[PDB]
Amino acid sequence: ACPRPAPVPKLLIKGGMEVLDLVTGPDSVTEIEAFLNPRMGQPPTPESLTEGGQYYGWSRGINLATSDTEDSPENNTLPTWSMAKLQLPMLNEDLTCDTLQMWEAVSVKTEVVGSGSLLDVHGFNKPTDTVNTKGISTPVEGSQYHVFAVGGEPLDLQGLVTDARTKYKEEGVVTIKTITKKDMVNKDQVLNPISKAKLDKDGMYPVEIWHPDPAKNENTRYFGNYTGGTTTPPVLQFTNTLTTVLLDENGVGPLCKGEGLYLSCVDIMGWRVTRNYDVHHWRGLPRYFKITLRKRWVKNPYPMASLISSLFNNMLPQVQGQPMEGENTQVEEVRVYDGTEPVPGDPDMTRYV
Amino acid sequence: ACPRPAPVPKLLIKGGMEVLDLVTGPDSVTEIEAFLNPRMGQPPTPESLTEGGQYYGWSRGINLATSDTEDSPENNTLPTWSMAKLQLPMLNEDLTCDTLQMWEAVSVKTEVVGSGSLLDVHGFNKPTDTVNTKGISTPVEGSQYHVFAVGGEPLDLQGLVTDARTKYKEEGVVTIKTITKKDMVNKDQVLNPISKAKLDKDGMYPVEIWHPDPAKNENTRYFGNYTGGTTTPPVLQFTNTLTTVLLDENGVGPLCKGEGLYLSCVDIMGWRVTRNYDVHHWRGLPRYFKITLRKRWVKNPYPMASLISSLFNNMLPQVQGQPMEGENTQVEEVRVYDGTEPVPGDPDMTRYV
Amino acid sequence: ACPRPAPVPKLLIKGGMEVLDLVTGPDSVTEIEAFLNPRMGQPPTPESLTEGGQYYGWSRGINLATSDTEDSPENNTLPTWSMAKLQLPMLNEDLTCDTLQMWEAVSVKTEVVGSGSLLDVHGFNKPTDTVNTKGISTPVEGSQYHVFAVGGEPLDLQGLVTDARTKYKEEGVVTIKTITKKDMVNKDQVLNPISKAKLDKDGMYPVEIWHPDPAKNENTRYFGNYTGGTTTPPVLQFTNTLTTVLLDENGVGPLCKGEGLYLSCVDIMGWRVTRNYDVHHWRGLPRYFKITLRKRWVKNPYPMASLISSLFNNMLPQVQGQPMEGENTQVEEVRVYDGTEPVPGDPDMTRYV
Amino acid sequence: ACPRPAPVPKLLIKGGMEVLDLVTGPDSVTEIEAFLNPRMGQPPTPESLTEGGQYYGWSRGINLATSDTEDSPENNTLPTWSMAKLQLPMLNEDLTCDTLQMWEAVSVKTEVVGSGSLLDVHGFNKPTDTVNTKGISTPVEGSQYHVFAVGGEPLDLQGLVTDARTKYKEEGVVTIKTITKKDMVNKDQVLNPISKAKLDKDGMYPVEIWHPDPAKNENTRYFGNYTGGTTTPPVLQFTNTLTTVLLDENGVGPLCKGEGLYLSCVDIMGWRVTRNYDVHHWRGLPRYFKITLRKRWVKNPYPMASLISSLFNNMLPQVQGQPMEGENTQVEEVRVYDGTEPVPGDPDMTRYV
Amino acid sequence: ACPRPAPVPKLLIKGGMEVLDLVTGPDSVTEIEAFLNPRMGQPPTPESLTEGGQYYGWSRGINLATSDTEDSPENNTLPTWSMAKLQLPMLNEDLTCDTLQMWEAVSVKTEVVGSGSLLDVHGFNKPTDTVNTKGISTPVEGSQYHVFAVGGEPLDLQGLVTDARTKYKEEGVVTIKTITKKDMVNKDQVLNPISKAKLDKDGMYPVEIWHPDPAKNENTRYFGNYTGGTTTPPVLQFTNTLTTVLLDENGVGPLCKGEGLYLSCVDIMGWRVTRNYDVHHWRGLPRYFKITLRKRWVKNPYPMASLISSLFNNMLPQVQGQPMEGENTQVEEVRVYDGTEPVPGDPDMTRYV
Repeated sequence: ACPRPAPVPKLLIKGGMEVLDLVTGPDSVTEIEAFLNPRMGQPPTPESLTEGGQYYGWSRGINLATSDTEDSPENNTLPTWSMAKLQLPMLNEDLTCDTLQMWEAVSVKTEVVGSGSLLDVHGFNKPTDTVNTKGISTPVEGSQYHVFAVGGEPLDLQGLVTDARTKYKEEGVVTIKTITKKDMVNKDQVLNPISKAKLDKDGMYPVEIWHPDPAKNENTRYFGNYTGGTTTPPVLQFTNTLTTVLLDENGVGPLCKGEGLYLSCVDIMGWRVTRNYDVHHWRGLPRYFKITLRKRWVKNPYPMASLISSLFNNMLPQVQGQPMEGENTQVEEVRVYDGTEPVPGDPDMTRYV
Repeated sequence: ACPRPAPVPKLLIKGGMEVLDLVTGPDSVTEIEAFLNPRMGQPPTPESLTEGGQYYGWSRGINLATSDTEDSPENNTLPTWSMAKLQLPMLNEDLTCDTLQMWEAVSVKTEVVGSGSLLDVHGFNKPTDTVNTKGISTPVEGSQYHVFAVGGEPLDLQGLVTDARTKYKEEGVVTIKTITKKDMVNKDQVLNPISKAKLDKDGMYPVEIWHPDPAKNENTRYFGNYTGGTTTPPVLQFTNTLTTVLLDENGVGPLCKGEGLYLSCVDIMGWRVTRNYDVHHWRGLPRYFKITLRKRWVKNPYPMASLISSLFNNMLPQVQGQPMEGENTQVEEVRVYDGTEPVPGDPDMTRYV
Repeated sequence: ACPRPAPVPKLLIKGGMEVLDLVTGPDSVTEIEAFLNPRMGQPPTPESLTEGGQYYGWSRGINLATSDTEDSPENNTLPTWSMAKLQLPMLNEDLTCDTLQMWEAVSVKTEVVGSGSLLDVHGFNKPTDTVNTKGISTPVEGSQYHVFAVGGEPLDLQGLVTDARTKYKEEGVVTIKTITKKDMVNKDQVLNPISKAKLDKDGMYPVEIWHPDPAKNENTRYFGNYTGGTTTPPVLQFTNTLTTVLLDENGVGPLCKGEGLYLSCVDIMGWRVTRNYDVHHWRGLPRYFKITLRKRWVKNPYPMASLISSLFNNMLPQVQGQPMEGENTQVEEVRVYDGTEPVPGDPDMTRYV
Repeated sequence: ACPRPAPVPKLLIKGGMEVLDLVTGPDSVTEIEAFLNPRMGQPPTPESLTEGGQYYGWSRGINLATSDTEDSPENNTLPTWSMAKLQLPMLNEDLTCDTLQMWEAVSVKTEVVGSGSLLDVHGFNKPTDTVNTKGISTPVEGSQYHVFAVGGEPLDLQGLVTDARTKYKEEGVVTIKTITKKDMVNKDQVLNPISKAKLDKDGMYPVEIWHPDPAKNENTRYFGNYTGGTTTPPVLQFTNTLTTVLLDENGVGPLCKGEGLYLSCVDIMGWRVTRNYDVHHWRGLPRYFKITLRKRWVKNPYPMASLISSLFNNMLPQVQGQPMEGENTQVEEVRVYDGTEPVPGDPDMTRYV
Repeated sequence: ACPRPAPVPKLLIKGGMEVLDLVTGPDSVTEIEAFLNPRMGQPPTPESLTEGGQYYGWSRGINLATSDTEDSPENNTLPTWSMAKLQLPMLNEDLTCDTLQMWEAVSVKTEVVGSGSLLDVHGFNKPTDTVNTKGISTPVEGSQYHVFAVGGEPLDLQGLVTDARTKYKEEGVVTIKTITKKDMVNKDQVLNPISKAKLDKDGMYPVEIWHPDPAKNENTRYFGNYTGGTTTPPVLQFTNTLTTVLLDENGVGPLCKGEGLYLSCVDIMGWRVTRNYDVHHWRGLPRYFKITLRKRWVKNPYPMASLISSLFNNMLPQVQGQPMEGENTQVEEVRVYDGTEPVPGDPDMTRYV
């Protein structure tokens, strides 16, 4: 006799991360809304807007090379990767019949926030009438670079650079020399399979050195786009309604290793030009993530009965011995036999080219 | 024996908002056509086209900063948000079996009107042959910014700015300082979760400070796009035939809280340049909305038997006491028990990192 | 025993409009191919290519404003709307059981013709090497504006302008002052719901004043796009194979009121620059329409037994009396009762805000 | 017991056009791969690369008009249409039950070849540092124009021009004056329904005069796109995998009249600028077609028993007599009666406007 | 009683190419991840970053032509094609019932790596303020050219050039003169069906001479796009989630001839400009391929009982004799008869035009 409203998913509880401390069930869905600020040059710590003008959100400046051979980019001028790790609660286990529950990033709604800010055409930027210093304050223009990644483990990065003779500072930034303790080689200018790293720190990996690794990220979905030039107009489309599916060919999506969910981001909008000279502070805007996660039963990867193994590995000493791994390995050959075949003829035949 | 025309929806009555005073039924559909004018600088009140030339639809001018440290943007030069609230009639209630009827925005047909106006190449604008002051009057160019929102409650805004040392006037405009009574901090240049507001006024929230909040608007669908630059050609596509679906993942769409339907808009097309100097009045065009609404049975959110509660709250005094909420809350812990579990071991275990 | 060709629609007769004088049947389909020439400045009448060079297809020139306050655009420089009305034959009627047959525009294939003409880089236009007057004759560039509409009644236009102090000539052009006999107000610069008109004349409504009305055209499908700038390259895609569906949400499409089918068009490609000065004649190309129509049984809208009413209205005089309509109406209230409700309490309750 | 490979269409024979001399059957499919070279100015005949540098593939130059009134475009500077006709074999006929077999173009895979050639930045073109004549040789830029057509009969062209006072040479080129023996009128600058032609010659119809006729081509599918400007960067996308469907609304596609298949093409990429002056040779690239054809049973259009008619028409003389066709026709009225209707009232009623 | 995880494909073994030495089965799927470095000018061999600055990844420079007639492009300045061949293992054969197994490229995931590197605006490039040599180091801009191909045989190339009087070096590069031992003709500037080659070498075929052949590649899927200009901003979109289907109309995709899988690539991003002059080194980025292959049963193409034939061909001498093939062939006619037709009339009738 009464009207029936339409069925919608029932919201049990909402709030902060504390809400995740409620044991819900196997088919419960969790939506986490977070944001990442642009780690582009100036750090957030000196909150006083008088040191230089609080370039938080911008770089500190830019210094061209003094000659073809020595370049020092002055870390507070290099835009870097933003990252965060959301720590989710633990789930059920099934040690009897080896099986485990973990979080599974199902969808993401992402949005770059604050593009209207670039409609600020007053201010002390290089004017449009440079001969009379009037007109409007030139807005942000130039190269744009928008990458975001959602994963269950830190984003794998690959090292690739322009001029490999660049001398980056050796602290406060993670470069190729920091990972491979040697210098940078010419192969670092195209693709070196050894210039690999992970995005564990925030504000430390510059985006002009470290790019999302295409060969590696299998628990991570990353989306990026680049636009070059010096006066390229920025373009941003924000919307409440579009969502990205994080599922893969098998319909799984990023499983949160351990219990963490990693968000990586960089959103460079272009440059600002000052008035006395042509200093070219970068501009970056924050990114909003809304990740929709569910619970999935997976097969337990670790036979943590290997604790016994760990036992025999902590009590037994650390031996060096002679190389049995690497390139100078002294292992000649390893063969594995399982069944019984008919007697072969010449047993050593392969691809014959 | 007679031919049968095709069945179409039957139009009961059409006219103004007065038409909504007719009790129609549960499956009646209502289409409301309205428009919003650009609140870009000059207000509509001085209708005389002689004060400065009636910049209604344009800004009053633009004033660059006098130095890096003091910026005063002179409110009549800041494009702001346009908003309107259409008041719909009341619907049925079901106090016996708690249930209520409210309006539900199902679709919207929106269109920016007057793009052909920008084909006016006569007039006293900066000519294309600046050395002989001939050619054509330079048309509107520059940064474009098109946002529109349809919701059941006012659009939630988030504060984000360029230079945070800007000194906006303290009346006739709503800035971040107006909402958070303190000054603007460096965090206001990237993302401060406290610089939140709502779009209740019209012509008061500048679009260079206030952006659609991605974390908040759940009864509101907003669509925006930005294009930077100084000479970027405007691009507009108007059409009679395209319509936007306002339904969400559950197939609901914006429910009109109370009975109001909120339309928010900003459509900046670029700048005009004057002749004697390079003054850079903004340009904005009106937006036409056609919202298609139906009636939906929902579950009554308020147990307005809480009127009794309101009773005990109006008679009982207003106490201050000691803080039990906030950050200096003196509440140590709150526990909720409902059922009976087996006796746990250590009852305090969480995500272990 | 014979091979069977595939069934295709059978062409009864083809030719000119005379062909429509053949009574075909209820499920016959008619395809009409027509074209509209650009009404952009110079009229077609002085066919001699010696007056100024026969700018037919171009404007006559351009004259910037002499000051901020007086602008006279010299009608032969304003691009205007092109329109045509194709008169279709009468159809059957069903006066016994009130029902009528009318034409129904089902599809349209449209195409702007002559874009290759803009590959004419010889000629006396402003050269690309302006210091030596060599290179190529600068081709057509600038703002483009492409609108076309197919309807059963004339296209409804809405008035919107740039500077409202512009003094358009009072004959040979239809402006806002022509429709509303007063001058233009500041509201005419954003949106005035009274600056409405219809596209009945051809070459008389300038496209910088009159835009397709979004609130009105319900028997008309219009499609437009605008591109600003001063040197924006034109872009045109012509094709034999694409067709636009004119049906609406109910699957009807434009019904031809009376028996006419109205085609409206404007296709501005940009400007040409002359050599001695920077005169900026517009350029426009013709548009080809191929409209596919069928017959539809509709419900007869007019109870032309109201001829009797018309009787009593032609014999009875024209009275003025006191205002019963308008804003100064002397009608206090009108109530309509049809059935019998239970006795209400307070009968005057509405939306309570 | 053996594995079964997947079924694919069986290739009977491949080679040149000679292969088509094999009577295959009714459901055989034929794929023909051909190419068309750009007929842009310089003809292919003087193969020596010393006359001027062998501009084959480019124009010979460009000559601006000497005044507003006399323009002579010097035929070897006008890009023209490329066309070819592939002659297919004859098929079966069914004179007993009137029916005929003809070829039917079902799909096309087309591709512009040689876009990488425009990466040649060495050479004697206008440098990028014009004050020191260094940098790179400016690559091809400017207006691009890409049209291709596949049909069963020659492509129908419509005449449309810029300035109609242009004096084209009267041999080696087909202009509007060549088809209509009179001069060009102002109507030739917008749309003259009499400036019609067909694409029978190759390298003779300039693309700045002759455009694909939208009203005519019904056995031809044409696709074109134009991009204006003077420095517009070329854009080309070549791919092995995309194919265009040539079928129409009835699912037929171009039937090869007689037995020929007509390919029409023009691919202009922009200009090259020389060094001593700003001569602006055009650039064009070849186009590759891969047309997929099948056989279709159609109804025989000609009752070639009309050979008897042709008999009585070759023996009987050629009379002039008085005009019975045209505009001065002396035929007053023609009426056709077939059945018997009830006696009408006024028999002369039409569309009453 | 236990939860069931979702079924996913089971990974037998992963590692290097050695992993392919495991006989898996008929429905096993193999995913190979590889990369190709840009072969753009400077070779990889002089690894010392002191010769000129290690332009590995860039060209060595650029030298304009000294006159219209002599051009020498200095091989280390020409971007060339990158290629690789992955050698896969041998599969099963079915000599009894003629049938063979071969690898079949089913999908590809490709990505250009290192676009963020172009955000390096420090360094010794031409500054943006050229009058004060300040601002930023101009980033990579200009013509972009992105082609990639996946096939079972080497990519077939077609020769097409700009100026055919260019004198390329006769070693270290493969030009049209290298393949056709004669010089280049004017036909080489549009399309010569004899200027064909194959991509067997890497870093030897310049992309300004050799383009993917549209008539030839049937076991190869290639995708390319070109963007001209001198300051065109680069645009790159990298993503983890998109994959290209290599299957064709029959649903087969590239079959690996022999056992090799050929990857071809070129990714030019634009130029870098130096400071003292306007030298214009190219820029190229590596490409990552992830090819997904399966096994397919095909029909054995070679009747290698033709070994017997090969027998009679190695023992029998090499005769010259008189031409029986070519253009001066002395074979008059070859006829093939198989069945018995009714006696024809005139047996020599063909397409009659």
